[PDB]
Amino acid sequence: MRIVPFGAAREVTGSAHLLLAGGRRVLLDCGMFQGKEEARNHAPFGFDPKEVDAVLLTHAHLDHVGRLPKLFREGYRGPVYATRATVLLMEIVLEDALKVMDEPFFGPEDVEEALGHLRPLEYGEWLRLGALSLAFGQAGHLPGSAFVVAQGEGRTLVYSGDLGNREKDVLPDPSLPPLADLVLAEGTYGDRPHRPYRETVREFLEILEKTLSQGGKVLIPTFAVERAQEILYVLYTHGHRLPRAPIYLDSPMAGRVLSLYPRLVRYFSEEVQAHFLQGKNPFRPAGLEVVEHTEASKALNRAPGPMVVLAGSGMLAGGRILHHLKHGLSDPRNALVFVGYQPQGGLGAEIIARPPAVRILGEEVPLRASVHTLGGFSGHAGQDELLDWLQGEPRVVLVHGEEEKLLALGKLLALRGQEVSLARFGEGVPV
RNA sequence: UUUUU
Ligand SMILES: [Zn+2]
Ligand SMILES: [Zn+2]
Repeated sequence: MRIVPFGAAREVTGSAHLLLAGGRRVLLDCGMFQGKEEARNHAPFGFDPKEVDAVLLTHAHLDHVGRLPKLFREGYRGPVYATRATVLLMEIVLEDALKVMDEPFFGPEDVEEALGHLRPLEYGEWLRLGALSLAFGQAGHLPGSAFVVAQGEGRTLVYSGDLGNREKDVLPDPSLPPLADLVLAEGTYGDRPHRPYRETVREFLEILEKTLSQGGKVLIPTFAVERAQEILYVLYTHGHRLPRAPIYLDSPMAGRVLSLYPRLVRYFSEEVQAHFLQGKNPFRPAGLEVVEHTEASKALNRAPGPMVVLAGSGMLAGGRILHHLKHGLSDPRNALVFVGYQPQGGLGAEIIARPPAVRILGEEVPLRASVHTLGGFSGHAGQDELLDWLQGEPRVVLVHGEEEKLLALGKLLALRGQEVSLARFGEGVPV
């Protein structure tokens, strides 16, 4: 049995790993590259898509399913297994990819063709290919997210996919993986733990209470797939102690995802399922408004607070959020709250450096608004959680992380008496 | 830590 990394090697985007065992070739994920590597989505896979027997997708995020349609575009016609939630979410993520894609590398037909081969596979259901046995494990990173357990030829492999931050409340706790001969694991936060969640929430509530009281605007850059909805959940469960204010989910995509959530009730934590059982959607706080078009979106830039605005891009790389920052950063009564990681080198990092004035949309703008960074909202297991999940595993191969981050985790794993390496692109690893 | 008017 062997596993060949074909993305997310010494980097975070591009997840796709070819499992060679049981007499078959199974591709684990097939995400796109994002950021500076984006052009690479136009380059070849490094393997023959027509020679793939099946595909399993851990979760709906673009860096795990973005290249799936290129796979079909290039001949693949086999099944693609994923949980119903991933299937449902993927549809939304793929349609959006088409629209907002600079230089596309697949077309609408490649997408309908890809979605056409999706077959449901839920946690605790074994898939059988030749002498290979595959199952999904609970990852707690997104609704329907999972890690993969592959057993064949007398050996056991586990592919973590992306693990969640078990401290948060929306998703259920990640399951522990089975004891394996090899674990291909992510290490996004290999260098450090996250600030405790409960502590992050209180600080979050304090910032909102303070800002909305003085009639200011609370600007929140958010990702449309789970982050935004998680914020609303907090607003619903604790907003009772906040001054009255409209909450604008200024993201059509986050809107579509929100609408889908009630259909995915069983994929959330017991806490969230219990709310739904009482007929109460915990993702819809009082004052929730979903902004569909540009006109109303821009109108918010000139309308006074108090208000809470949720918008993308979550990493400030374009989107309505920029327009809100352009017109709201100059007012000291407002507040910019980051609830997700900002890649060093980008606009977020600059803002956080607190310079006298940052440049947005081709223009310098004074930075008077207060700024906060709540990494505690992260959707990835922090180093400490990564260490707990990996506990007792003889061998670990690290992917999905910046080289330094992966090294930091590796150092600790090696010191713990566990064999570890940083996966290399195309370099098969025996299981 | 991944699309977005
Ligand atoms: Zn993810
Ligand atoms: Zn990922």
